[PDB]
Amino acid sequence: REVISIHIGQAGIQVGNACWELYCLEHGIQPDGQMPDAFNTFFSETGAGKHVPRCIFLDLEPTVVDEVRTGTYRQLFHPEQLISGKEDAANNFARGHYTIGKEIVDLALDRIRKLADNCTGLQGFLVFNAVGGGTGSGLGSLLLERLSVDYGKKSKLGFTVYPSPQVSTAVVEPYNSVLSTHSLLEHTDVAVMLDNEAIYDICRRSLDIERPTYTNLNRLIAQVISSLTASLRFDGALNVDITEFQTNLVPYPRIHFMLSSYAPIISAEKAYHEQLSVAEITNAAFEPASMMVKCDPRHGKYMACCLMYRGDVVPKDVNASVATIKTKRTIQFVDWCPTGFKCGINYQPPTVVPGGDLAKVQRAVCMISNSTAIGEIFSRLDHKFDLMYAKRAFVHWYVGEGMEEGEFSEAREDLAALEKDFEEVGA
Amino acid sequence: REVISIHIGQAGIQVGNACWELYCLEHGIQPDGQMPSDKTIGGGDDAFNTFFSETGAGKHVPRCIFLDLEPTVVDEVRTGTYRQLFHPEQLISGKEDAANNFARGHYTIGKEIVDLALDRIRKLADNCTGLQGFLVFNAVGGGTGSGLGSLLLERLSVDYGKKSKLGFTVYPSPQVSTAVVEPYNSVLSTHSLLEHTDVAVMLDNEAIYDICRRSLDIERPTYTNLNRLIAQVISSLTASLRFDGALNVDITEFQTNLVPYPRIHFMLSSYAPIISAEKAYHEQLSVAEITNAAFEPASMMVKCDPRHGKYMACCLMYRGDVVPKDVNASVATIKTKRTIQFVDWCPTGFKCGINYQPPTVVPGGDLAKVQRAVCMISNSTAIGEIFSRLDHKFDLMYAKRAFVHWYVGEGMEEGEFSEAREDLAALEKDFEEVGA
Amino acid sequence: GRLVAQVPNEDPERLKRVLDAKWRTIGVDKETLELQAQEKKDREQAEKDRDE
Amino acid sequence: MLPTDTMKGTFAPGTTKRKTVNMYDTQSSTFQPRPEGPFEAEHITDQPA
Amino acid sequence: TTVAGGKGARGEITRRPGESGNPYGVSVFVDEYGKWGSAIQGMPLTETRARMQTKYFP
Amino acid sequence: MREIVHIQGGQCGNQIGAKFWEVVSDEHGIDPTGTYHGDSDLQLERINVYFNEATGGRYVPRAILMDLEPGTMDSVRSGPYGQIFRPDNFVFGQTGAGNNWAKGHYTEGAELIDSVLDVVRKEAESCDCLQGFQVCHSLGGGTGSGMGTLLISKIREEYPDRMMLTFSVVPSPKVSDTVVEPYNATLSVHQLVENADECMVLDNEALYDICFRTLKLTTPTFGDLNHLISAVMSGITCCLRFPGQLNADLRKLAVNLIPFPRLHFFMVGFTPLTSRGSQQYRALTVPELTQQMWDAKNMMCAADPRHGRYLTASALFRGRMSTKEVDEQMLNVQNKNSSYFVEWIPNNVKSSVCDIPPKGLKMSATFIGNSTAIQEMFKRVSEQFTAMFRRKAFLHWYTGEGMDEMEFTEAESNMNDLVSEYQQYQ
Amino acid sequence: MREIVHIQGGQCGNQIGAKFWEVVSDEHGIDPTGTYHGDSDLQLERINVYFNEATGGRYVPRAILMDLEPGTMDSVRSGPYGQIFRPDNFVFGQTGAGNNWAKGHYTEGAELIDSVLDVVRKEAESCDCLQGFQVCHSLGGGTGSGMGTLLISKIREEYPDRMMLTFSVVPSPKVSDTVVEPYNATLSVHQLVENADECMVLDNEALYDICFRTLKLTTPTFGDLNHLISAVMSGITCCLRFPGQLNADLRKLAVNLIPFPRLHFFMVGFTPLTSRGSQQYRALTVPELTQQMWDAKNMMCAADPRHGRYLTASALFRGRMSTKEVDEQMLNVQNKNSSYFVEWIPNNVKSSVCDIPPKGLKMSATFIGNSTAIQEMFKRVSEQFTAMFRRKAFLHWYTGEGMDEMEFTEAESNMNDLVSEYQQYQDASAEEEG
Ligand SMILES: Nc1nc2c(ncn2[C@@H]2O[C@H](COP(=O)(O)OP(=O)(O)OP(=O)(O)O)[C@@H](O)[C@H]2O)c(=O)[nH]1
Ligand SMILES: Nc1nc2c(ncn2[C@@H]2O[C@H](COP(=O)(O)OP(=O)(O)OP(=O)(O)O)[C@@H](O)[C@H]2O)c(=O)[nH]1
Ligand SMILES: Nc1nc2c(ncn2[C@@H]2O[C@H](COP(=O)(O)OP(=O)(O)O)[C@@H](O)[C@H]2O)c(=O)[nH]1
Ligand SMILES: Nc1nc2c(ncn2[C@@H]2O[C@H](COP(=O)(O)OP(=O)(O)O)[C@@H](O)[C@H]2O)c(=O)[nH]1
Ligand SMILES: [Mg+2]
Ligand SMILES: [Mg+2]
Repeated sequence: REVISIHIGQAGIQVGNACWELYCLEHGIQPDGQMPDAFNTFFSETGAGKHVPRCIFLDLEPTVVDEVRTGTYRQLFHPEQLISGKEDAANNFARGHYTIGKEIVDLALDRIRKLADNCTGLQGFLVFNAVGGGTGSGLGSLLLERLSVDYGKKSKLGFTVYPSPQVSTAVVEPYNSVLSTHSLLEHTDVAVMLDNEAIYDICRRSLDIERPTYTNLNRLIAQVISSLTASLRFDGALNVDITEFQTNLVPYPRIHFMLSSYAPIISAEKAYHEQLSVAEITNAAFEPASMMVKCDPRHGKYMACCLMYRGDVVPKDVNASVATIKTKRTIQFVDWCPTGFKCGINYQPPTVVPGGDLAKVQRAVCMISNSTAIGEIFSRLDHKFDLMYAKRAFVHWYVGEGMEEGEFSEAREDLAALEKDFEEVGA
Repeated sequence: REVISIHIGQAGIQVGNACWELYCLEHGIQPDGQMPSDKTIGGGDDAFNTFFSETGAGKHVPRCIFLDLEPTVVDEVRTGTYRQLFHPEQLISGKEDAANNFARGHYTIGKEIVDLALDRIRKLADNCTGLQGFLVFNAVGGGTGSGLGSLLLERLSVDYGKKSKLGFTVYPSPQVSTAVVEPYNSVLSTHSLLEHTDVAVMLDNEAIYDICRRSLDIERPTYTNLNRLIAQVISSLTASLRFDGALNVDITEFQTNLVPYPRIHFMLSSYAPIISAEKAYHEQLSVAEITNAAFEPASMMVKCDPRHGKYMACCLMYRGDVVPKDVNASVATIKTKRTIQFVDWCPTGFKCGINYQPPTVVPGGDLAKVQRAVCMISNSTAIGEIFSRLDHKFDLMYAKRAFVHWYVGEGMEEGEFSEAREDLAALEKDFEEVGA
Repeated sequence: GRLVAQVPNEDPERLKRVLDAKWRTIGVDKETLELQAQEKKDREQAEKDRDE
Repeated sequence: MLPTDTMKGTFAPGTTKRKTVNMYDTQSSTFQPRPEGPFEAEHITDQPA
Repeated sequence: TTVAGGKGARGEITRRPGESGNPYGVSVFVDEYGKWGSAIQGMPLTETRARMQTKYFP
Repeated sequence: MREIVHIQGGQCGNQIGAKFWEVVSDEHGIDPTGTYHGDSDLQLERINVYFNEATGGRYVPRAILMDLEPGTMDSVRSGPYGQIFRPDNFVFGQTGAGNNWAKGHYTEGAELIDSVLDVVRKEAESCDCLQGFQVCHSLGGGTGSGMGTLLISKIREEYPDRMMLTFSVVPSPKVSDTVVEPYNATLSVHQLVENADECMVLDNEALYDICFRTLKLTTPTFGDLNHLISAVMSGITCCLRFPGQLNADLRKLAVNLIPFPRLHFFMVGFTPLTSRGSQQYRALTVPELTQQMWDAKNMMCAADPRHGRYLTASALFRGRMSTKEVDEQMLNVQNKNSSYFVEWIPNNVKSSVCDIPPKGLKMSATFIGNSTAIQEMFKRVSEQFTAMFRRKAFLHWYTGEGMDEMEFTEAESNMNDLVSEYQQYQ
Repeated sequence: MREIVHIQGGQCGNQIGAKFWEVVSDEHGIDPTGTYHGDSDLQLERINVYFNEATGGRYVPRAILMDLEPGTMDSVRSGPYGQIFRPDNFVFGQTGAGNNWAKGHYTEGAELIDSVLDVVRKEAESCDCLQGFQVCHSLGGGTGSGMGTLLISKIREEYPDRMMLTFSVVPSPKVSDTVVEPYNATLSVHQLVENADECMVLDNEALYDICFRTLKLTTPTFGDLNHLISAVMSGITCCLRFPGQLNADLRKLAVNLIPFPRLHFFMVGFTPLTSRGSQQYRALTVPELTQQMWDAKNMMCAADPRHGRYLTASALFRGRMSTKEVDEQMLNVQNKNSSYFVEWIPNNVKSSVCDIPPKGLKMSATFIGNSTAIQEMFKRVSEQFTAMFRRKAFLHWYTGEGMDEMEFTEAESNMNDLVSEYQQYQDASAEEEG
């Protein structure tokens, strides 16, 4: 029941830094690599009294990779895991896809094969990358293409990060987003959307942190991934595997873009006065103010909904809460899907980390849905891309790296076809 | 059984501050949130289910929200004695106030604060299971209470509708006041108050001042005593839901037995005995004299004279050592008295409610421990007199168009003033017609 | 469970904590909450100390 | 009368790794019945006693 | 003896495992748990918090 | 053997039934824990009518508790003899009617009557041979008047040939609790006249007067009135539960009190009723009981029989007595004030004797008299109804539930016809 | 002699089988470690129907377990009475269907059902007079519904004359766990209507309602529901294992309950089921057993028989009774409620008596109702199916593995003709022929 995670770019490996710290603290593995069988899906019993994470951290720039190498977890990671190039893609999809990407792609794929060889019950892959940059967008695209042609139907979960609409950190990022989504549409099995301003709002509102850094965002992402993979790791009353998500959450092969939500996100003090139970945190997992992508599901229809429960949770109260939600009319399900809910319960309560902001919570919910607000997200990105492409701005860089303007167009009509598909499905 | 109280406006916040202190003292909850360690579980507990929910371990959060546009009073609450009692997200606070302007708080500022209050109320009601009905506290003289209070009433009626909404407002006093533009606020709030509030009870400050000066012989009273008296009335009218009685009356009975017409819901209020710690010992308190004491205009909480009107309906609250025989005798003696006349329509014009728990006392207050008390809530046509009195002086200052430029600038027009004018005139005519 | 099974079907701790319905409805770890609160207070103390 | 009072049965560990080690290894933990152990009461020296 | 009528003072029927006044304790049957004001009748609340997972009920 | 099923509606119905079951359980000698601890074998031979043997001397009452609020059931289980009722028999609404005939007759009764009907059907088929049904409720409240009348309709349409008693408390103008008393009372009476087999009229004004003059009590709470009502209810059914020299069941009393099917409204009285201070200064003789039984001030209704004619009457006696004095006293009281009895019905008085008196007594009686003065209260209520309805006062709280103005007009017309025929037979 | 084999499929089937084997092991007096330590000789005479004697009073259950993921088998082993099951009877794969009927019916079932057939055939030939097969599984999951139905088809193809019971839980709308429940359920029913000898429809709606209303339990977990199902199965099998005044084997019930071969869907209930705080108030007599037996709220399907007619009925009785009282209660219930019984069959009710009650009781009852109101569930599932199937929803998970739309159309058509046949037999004219 092993799963290997690939981290592409700076953001991917920072998310991995949070995730692996959480994993090591959760299974009792010390940073040196020794415990003082649930660990089998992330760690491997190597030699005697040693565990090595099943992960490859790949980036084209050394700064962050050897910062990870020099940190506390020197011994935990095998030295051959942390792949590092010599020069950066420099926010250039074409550069990281044709120029520097080709050189480092072969080494990563051979390492992936060795991890897969040990993996006897490999459930699937799950990726981390940010499409705004060059390495996470350019090299990630080629890596997914060759990983798919190597395996074909193996599950590759996408925990990607699209640029946020109003706030962003670059100028050339719409081009990278479009040229990466053209392949993320057809090569990713399940994609989980993750926006930055939404997590900023979540931290400002719920965790009342007025000055949040990327560390809190990565910690929340790690909490989501842990609550998602606890069914693989720890036993519950009613667990679900990776194939469950594809089977019960993907109505059509071209529609895999999942909104993420988690509850309860609470501080230590506000945990004193809120009656923390199962029903109201399920209610809090459906409001747009507690979603990880700034989109309004009120504008769309739910094709399906998934629910992950952890802690002291029984089927009775989750069934009651699902019935209560189905009786509500604030959110509406699509007509062709009359049973758009799927529940899952795990015994293991969520863990806490020293220095973290989340309180010790005895029951938590991780929500993964599928609505059509992603449709307006795509069009909102497309309008900004088309504004830039009308004057042929920054195109000369990509043309110089080796690609031509035909890719830009074909990606534009690919997005247009996707918009039409999402509009037709919601009817 | 649950009831959640929303307090809108600075006056609403102070009234809620008195009410929740009285509630915590009445159920034995310490100001820090948890009941004392020496408490022993037994019969009589769990009564706080309709006001406090149990969270975490040993913590009771009130089923309430304070909402205001100016943060001074909310911050004083957040810093005062009951710091740990209220959930921080419950006390909604704005960034700028409406500044005695119905238009500003109804169209400019209230639009961005109404959504948060409704979002909190939705989850508060979802926590509840046997919600009886809402009740709102506000002062129509001010801006936040009147301006966006109408918006909250609008959206509460839209969201639920059939659930009860008790509107215990604070109208400006006829001769004494604190502001200038309060007639516009009162008229524009009343226009939206007719078709949304199921039952309304008038609260005037001058009447409570007279009650305190005359009966409680406090010659320098502040708002604290007025709020304490309002809280005592609220507790006396919610104790039937809370504690067991020989014959108890619910919040749903008020509409059935006091509202003869859908547009006529304006209830006068009285309370007795309002006695200090010195007069209480000397005079023997019995139901006859306290019932007779809830009938003179000098013991009413709104500056009006029911002698000029006709008692359409009456409701009687009893707490303490009350047996039905003597209350039946008292109501018979009232019915046979001719200094007050009942309307032709309601020959059985009384509804009595008896509860066992006597009213509680609060340290720092003025009333002493009493064996029995009566809370009076009746309906008459003197409300048609106070509304006409407010009519005359609203028209008087609207004739020359004073302060109107403020409302025009906020985004209103002159049409809404006229439609509120006509609605108030129609309500006046209905009040004089029903009494015929 | 569907994939893994570590805790048995009648764990005394699990059965005790699930049978007490109050714990399922509400449950806290007050000491740890106080520890987190003091950790937060120490972090703003250290931040303003660096500024000083 | 909690139902756990009448709960009878012998329990076994759930899923685990393959043993990969035999009992003949010195590092392999084994159950040694002897020495006899803490007998209770007096004159319980010999077994038919 | 006079019997108080109407509603208020939640009794042996309204009381449920999950509400805002009921104590801790392991209960298998609702009606057995529905009578704690008659069974306990005088223990301090701190003791009920102390005896966390224990029967101490009819 | 012959079985009686108890039905309670509303707050007043629940309290009256609680006191009634207390006194009945006392009569048959079962303890508040539900176990038999009597002495004589006579107490054990006729307990099937009101109790079902569960296990080891455990007997549960044959009653249904039904209303729309938790607190009444909580109080029923809080008081003494609250642990003898079977929890399954507490059929139970959740929202409340609250002094609204329409709410308890069309909206709230609709989804609750199915469970009440299921429970009463289960409990009726539990025993072999039903004798009749028994109902205690109010004509002024919401969940007692409307829901009770709808239950009456359903159970009459379900079990047509069985008997039925109705002990209904009617509001009095002197003691008025709610505002909507006439609106509920008129429609409840409209249903009752066309569906109920026979009705016993009760009101709190008469009971307060009785506890004032006769019992001489300072604080006559609802406990004393409920005690009087429970004593009357036990007295009516005494012959079925114990042997006697001349027995009389429900049907035997009904046939001797109802010459016309629409005249089934009786005014009731109980005897003896004397204060404890004056308890030793009196003798226990049949004339001393029949002088108080026929007294107008001893009756439990606000309708003076001296303003009308005793159309029929019935008396049920308890205790080892002489039938000679019973017959002589009835004949003498019939002959003396011959102006108060109707002309075309000779021998207006029906009598029955049981030899088992209630606990603490050796001589007791119960009066059920069909008089034509019972329409005085109907006129007194109809005049208030006409005064209020005449320009649609409080109407919106009834029309908005689906009701129409015709329900008021038809109810008024039928009540007027009832009082007209009652005055005609005078 | 008479032999019954138990087959468990999927997670739900495995848990139900665990509870059933626990209660049966308790009933027959064997300890959790597998040896006999009972008291009476009645516990030895008829244990061959469920156990094989190995060595020194060791009796191994005659069961075959099934799944596709190790968690269920490990949970079965680790629980109490987990050391009685033979490790060779754990025919098993380790990939997982994943809530997919097609995966458990064509891709994964095709290679594992051969090992299942080996195990079950070695078992079925390990006995002298096989009475019938007994299968418990789900219709919402993938490894229990699809692979279970394929095993049912294969067994019916190999052994045609033997009996076959199916305790199958069906999805219901008030509690819907997964999304593809109608797709699995429709095709599973399409298979059962042609392969299964008789079916007993279960669902968690009625189990939860029974626990909430009748038992009044605070927290009705799956343990209580599995216990109820296990008690139902034990009361079904009781006649074979213990002497009585009137015996009724599974074949006798099938021939007394099935008037036409496609009408083999039964609704079941158990009696008595009362709260511990309320067991003091109630009388304990045979009429109390029968009255709660016939109650609609005691039934274990979300289908009220009041909405239809009783075609036939059966009641299973345990404990020493008088046949007079049973017969008169049946006659009374059959004659009073005259409109709820079909007319072209007089004496719709079959009865039998056993002398041994279940643990903790002295008398009990089990009711089987072949009603025409069961097609309410089939319509209630078919509406969701035809709403979802209208625009090919989730279809690529089935057509992308070998299936075509024609299978879905055939399943829908078969379900529709089944409900139409039930409806016509409900309102069939009483006294005519053509
Ligand atoms: N959520 C989240 N997003 C991040 C984080 N770090 C970087 N990003 C996103 O990544 C985008 C730019 O890519 P980077 O991750 O900084 O680096 P890169 O993808 O390797 O691209 P290069 O700079 O060319 O190497 C920014 O627009 C951010 O939105 C992070 O820690 N958390
Ligand atoms: N009875 C009573 N009335 C009060 C109290 N405090 C304020 N008021 C009334 O409130 C009115 C003015 O409104 P404020 O309470 O000051 O504040 P507001 O209602 O939010 O209106 P703005 O100040 O314009 O935002 C005055 O005319 C008073 O009559 C109080 O403690 N008791
Ligand atoms: N005798 C008697 N009368 C009662 C009792 N409880 C209430 N009442 C009378 O019933 C009337 C109110 O009925 P109500 O409780 O509203 O009926 P409900 O709404 O159907 O429950 C009042 O006039 C009371 O005088 C009681 O216990 N005994
Ligand atoms: N009665 C009962 N139902 C169960 C149990 N376990 C699971 N279920 C139900 O079965 C459905 C899921 O079936 P699943 O376990 O996936 O079947 P499988 O894939 O064949 O193992 C859910 O709707 C549950 O409600 C159980 O132990 N008892
Ligand atoms: Mg970078
Ligand atoms: Mg203000």
